[PDB]
Amino acid sequence: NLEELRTQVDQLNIDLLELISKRANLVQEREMLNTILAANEGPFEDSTVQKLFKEIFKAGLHSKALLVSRKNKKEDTIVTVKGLPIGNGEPVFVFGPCSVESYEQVAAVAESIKAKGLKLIRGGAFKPRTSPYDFQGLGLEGLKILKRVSDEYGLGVISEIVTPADIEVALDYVDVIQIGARNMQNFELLKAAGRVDKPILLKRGLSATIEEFIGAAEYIMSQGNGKIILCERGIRTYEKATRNTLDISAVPILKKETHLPVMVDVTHSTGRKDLLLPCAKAALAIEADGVMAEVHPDPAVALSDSAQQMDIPEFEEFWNAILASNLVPH
Amino acid sequence: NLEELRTQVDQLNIDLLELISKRANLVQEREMLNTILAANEGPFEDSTVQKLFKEIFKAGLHSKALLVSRKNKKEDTIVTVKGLPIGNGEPVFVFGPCSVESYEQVAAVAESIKAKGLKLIRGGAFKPRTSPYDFQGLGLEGLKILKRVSDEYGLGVISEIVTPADIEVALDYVDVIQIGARNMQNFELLKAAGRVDKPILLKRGLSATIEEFIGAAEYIMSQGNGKIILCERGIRTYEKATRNTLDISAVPILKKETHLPVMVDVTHSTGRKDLLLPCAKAALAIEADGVMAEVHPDPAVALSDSAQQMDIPEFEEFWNAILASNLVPH
Amino acid sequence: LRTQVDQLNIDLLELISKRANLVQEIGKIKLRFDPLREREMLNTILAANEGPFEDSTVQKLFKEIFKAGLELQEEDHSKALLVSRKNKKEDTIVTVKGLPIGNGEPVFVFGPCSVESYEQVAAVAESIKAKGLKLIRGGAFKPRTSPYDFQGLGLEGLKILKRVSDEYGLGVISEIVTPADIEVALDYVDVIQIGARNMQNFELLKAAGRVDKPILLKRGLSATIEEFIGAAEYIMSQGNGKIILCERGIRTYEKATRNTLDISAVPILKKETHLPVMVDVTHSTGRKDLLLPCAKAALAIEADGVMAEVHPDPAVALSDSAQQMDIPEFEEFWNAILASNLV
Amino acid sequence: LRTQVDQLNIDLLELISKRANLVQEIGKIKLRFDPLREREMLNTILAANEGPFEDSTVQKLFKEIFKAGLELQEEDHSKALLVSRKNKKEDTIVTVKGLPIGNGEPVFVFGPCSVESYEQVAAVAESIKAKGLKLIRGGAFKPRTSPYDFQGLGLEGLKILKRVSDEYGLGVISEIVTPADIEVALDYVDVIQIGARNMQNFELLKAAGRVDKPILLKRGLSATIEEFIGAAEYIMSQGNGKIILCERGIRTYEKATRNTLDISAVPILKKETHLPVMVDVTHSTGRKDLLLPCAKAALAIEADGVMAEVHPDPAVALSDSAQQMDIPEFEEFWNAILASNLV
Ligand SMILES: [Cl-]
Ligand SMILES: [Cl-]
Ligand SMILES: [Cl-]
Ligand SMILES: [Cl-]
Ligand SMILES: [Mn+2]
Ligand SMILES: [Mn+2]
Ligand SMILES: [Mn+2]
Ligand SMILES: [Mn+2]
Repeated sequence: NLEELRTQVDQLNIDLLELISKRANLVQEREMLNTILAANEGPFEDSTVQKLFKEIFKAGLHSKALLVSRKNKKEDTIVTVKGLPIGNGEPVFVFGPCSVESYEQVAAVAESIKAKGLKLIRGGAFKPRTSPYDFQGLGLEGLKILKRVSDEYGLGVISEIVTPADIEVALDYVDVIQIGARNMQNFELLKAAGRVDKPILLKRGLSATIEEFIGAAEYIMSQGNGKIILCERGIRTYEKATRNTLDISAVPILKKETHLPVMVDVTHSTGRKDLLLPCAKAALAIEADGVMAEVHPDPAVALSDSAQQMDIPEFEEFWNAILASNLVPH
Repeated sequence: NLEELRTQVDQLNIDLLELISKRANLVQEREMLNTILAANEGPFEDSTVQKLFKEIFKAGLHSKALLVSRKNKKEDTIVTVKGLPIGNGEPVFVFGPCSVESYEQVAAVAESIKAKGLKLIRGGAFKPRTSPYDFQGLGLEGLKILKRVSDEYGLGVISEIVTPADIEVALDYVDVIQIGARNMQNFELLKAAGRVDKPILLKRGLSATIEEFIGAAEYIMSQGNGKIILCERGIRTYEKATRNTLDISAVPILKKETHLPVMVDVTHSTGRKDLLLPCAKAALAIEADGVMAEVHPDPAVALSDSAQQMDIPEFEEFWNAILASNLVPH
Repeated sequence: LRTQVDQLNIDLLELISKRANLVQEIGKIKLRFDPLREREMLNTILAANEGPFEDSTVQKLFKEIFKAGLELQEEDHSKALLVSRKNKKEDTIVTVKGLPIGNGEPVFVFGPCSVESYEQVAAVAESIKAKGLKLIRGGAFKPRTSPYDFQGLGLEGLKILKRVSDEYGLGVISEIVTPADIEVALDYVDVIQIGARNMQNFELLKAAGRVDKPILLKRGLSATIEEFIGAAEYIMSQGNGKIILCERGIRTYEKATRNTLDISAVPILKKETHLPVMVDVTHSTGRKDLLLPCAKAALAIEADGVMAEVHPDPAVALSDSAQQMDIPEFEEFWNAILASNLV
Repeated sequence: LRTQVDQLNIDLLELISKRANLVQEIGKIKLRFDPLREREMLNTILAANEGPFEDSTVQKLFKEIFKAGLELQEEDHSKALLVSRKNKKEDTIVTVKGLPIGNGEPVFVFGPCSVESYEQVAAVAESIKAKGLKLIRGGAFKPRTSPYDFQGLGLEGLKILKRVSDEYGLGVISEIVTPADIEVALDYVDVIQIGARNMQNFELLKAAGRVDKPILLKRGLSATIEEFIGAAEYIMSQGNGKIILCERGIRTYEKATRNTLDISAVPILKKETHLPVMVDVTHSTGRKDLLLPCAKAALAIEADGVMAEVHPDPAVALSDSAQQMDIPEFEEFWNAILASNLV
């Protein structure tokens, strides 16, 4: 009577549905587990019985959603910079040197960005370096150079700010404040950025989890500033063929969990000039809101990322390949 | 006389170019370093002087190229399976269940693959599991099921082989032998796969470097079998939002270093059904030679990857989105 | 209401238990997995669903109920692994040529990375025997990143090892790389080593599980503790419980070392399993200057043993040239171990 | 030909050295970086190139020659970091309230994860003083993943710490999270802690480098040894050499622990630098059952100290509830440390 045994199992399956549903209604903390385990006469072990009931209690399950989550705001956040609506559906491109070395250097790149009809430029005035003996950046002087270039060539400036006291100072010179990977968990810097009315480009930490990245964005938004652009720039792994491992999957995860725009930095992730174009194409196809890459008039003598930055002729070929890819409406 | 000091530096720069070039010609092992360091009267430290000369000797610099490298064979390797030239420029798609559970299960998926005009199907007869108490696969019986399906629906079969003794046996049932991530460094298995005339789909190890992946492919090709398809399937990292981190940059690196086709497995990398489509689009745009994803008629009851496999209606929507993306000529 | 909810909880336990018993009876009256029967039960359950839960929630609860029943099967030890202290609380002692491993007194395994010749292995064996040690390691089959690097002498390497061991009274630990070589190895080795790269070569694990020979299982390059334990369970589920676990570093971003020695794995494994745990200080660090400190940490954290490489002339070694200690270095290392009072 | 090639090598050294001296004179006769002058020198060099090397190879050689010259600058210590044994061979001893740290006798730092009240910190201080210990840790500023988790009492937390320490005669170690708080902290702490998440907050490091106060620098979540040393150099290059390095585990794929304790970092750091090195066994493992074994490994590998968390009632702690030892657990832990003969 194997069919009769199965019949009874089926009947018990229905009985459990009834008991669970009847109970679920009425129930609408570890006191129950103690009593349940006291009545356990087998065949399961207490740990298993406990695990089953916890799952049943969990089933029984507001406005405690993070400000950066789609659960809080379903509509996409659009951050407009120098007329460009970052996050609207049309990708933006941010090119420029790794470090601001001189007015002439930055102007040369700006001229090449302007000629392509582009509107944004990046440049580091403050450079976080592994060693204190490497070029630390020009500081405030570099921001003044960027402002001059912005005024002359009509480009919106994105530049990294490294300490809370410099946030206020930066407001007069930049269009977007960048918080670098090494400072993604510099919480006081995040809070300072959250207290000003200026867009923030928040880079993912060297080894930050998605949850930590989201938390960091929340530090900023909880202070009042919701103009946050998230930037994937690779994560630290064992792989030596690349400087970092571009985590392309972060884009759709962030686009689904948050309402913030998401960019991809293809230079700092791969650390390889031969991977910029392929990685940019992947970023565009996966629907990133923008791509960032470094360009320098004479990379061989650059004070940072000498091998990773495209020179002007290389930037031209890269751009021409982007236009020919049909991945962009430009 | 600062200009005169610079003039002399410039003159010495030219003198060094002459000495280095004259020497380079004549020189066409650590004996030299000993003599050089003995004559060091400052200002540099021996370690620095040593480092400079090593770089100079290195400059002074065949057919020792790996069989899998473009240095050996510049032309792309094309692997034809059931009429499809994998590696020719047009991407291929490989769908199918994680495990072969029954003929009916596999046939249902095969019917859905055939209806879309596709020609390949994957299915695991041998399943490497973390625990010995999880479903290990049907074994040879599963291969016979796949062969039946291949004959009936006209699809080329890709299936994993887990031990050297099964390679010969597999030849009668599969069109492509798959070597799984956990066996990428099962060297005797690799050698066995290299001794047969059958395409091999080699998956990147859980934490394998690009160099190791290439080395593994070389184990196979050195035995005589050059019909190797490389497959990126994510690497192990600290990130918990995904099962693995899809290393999309591996595709262009492998396409540049080797002449072997390169596929991307979007299911085992992300481990998330909501990331399959976005990741597939990135793979196509970065010019992967193909994409692999899992489909099962009833994923909730699957004996492996229950949450990661698309059901038949979900497969239809995925495919329709791929067709609408304009990333494929299909 | 609480009073009534407590009654419903007891009724659920009785019904879950009764159902579980009935399903176990079906197992006897008869693959262990049956997806068709599971879908059949779900269809009936979901068709009878009248809320408050959605069909998706109901399905998840029941799948958990069904999943739980699998552990009742006598052949399934998922809830109390054979290698776990839940199965056997007492420490497993693995005896090799009279030497107990896992009894509380640490053992030391020294020897060359690769077997290169009789003379080479014999010189190391002599230095081991002089210290009163009883084990020797040596690779006859060498897993290499590139197929053009030295792969080992193979069977001839095992023969050299046996000859040297038989003369110097030492127990041999050597790596076997494929299932077919397990039977042959039985006549040449005292402990079969399964390398890091083969930790998830499941057919090899099963084959090692079918013989009565001590096995030294090395942790995979990036294996989790759970996976390492699972691999050991593949061996033991076949019948062979003579398993020694070996921590040998894990792959990380750090470039100062070859791998990152995960010292914490020792106490985790000694609490969770009853199997002895050793530490390989050569393959973890890949640095001669870290051998002694890491060996002391291993001993202090209560490892059951330490493994390290020694070669008469590391300069000419066909593997790990810079990592292996020469004979004088081995003497200094050992004297420090003796003076540490950790043994 | 070898005879003539050996002559050319000596001529190169003399010319490289003469050139280097001349370029250093230019530095005195005068930013340290000058990309325009570098391009100007390269243009002249490349224009004169007549083979055999291509312009790209020539450029690389010269860039290396120019790069080398940077280390001659008196302010550049890239070739012999101030924190390295190449700079100073002797061990740096950091004294805190009479207690030398780094002299050969290990120190122990216990205390709660977060400062919650006077009573809470005082109870822990009492248990520390009873053991004859002289240091206490406590977080007033708590770096948290989420802004909605307890951020610490701030200044009031530092005040509580000072009050308790002044009464129980203990030296205070507490985390400072932003450059502006460094000056204020001087009146409340004995050792300024820079947390893992701030290891590359360079402006904070520079500010800690400008004061005369011991600094406890924690290794970044995924920092390489090179980066950790570089961070310490940011501090010391400003003038403050009273730096204690703290290994606290690194981020890996392993889920059995919070982080992977990188025990090998201790001997690497003690060889490479002259700075004392401590190990935080609570934040590395994140597990109460691994505290004692990891502490023993740290002591055996010659760490200069060990840090661990103690809280009077971990159940109500606003951070690391499951990781902190209660008072009875602290007693058992300490008795084992004493019995180990490692101290
Ligand atoms: Cl840097
Ligand atoms: Cl699995
Ligand atoms: Cl190797
Ligand atoms: Cl936290
Ligand atoms: Mn850069
Ligand atoms: Mn699967
Ligand atoms: Mn070795
Ligand atoms: Mn804590």
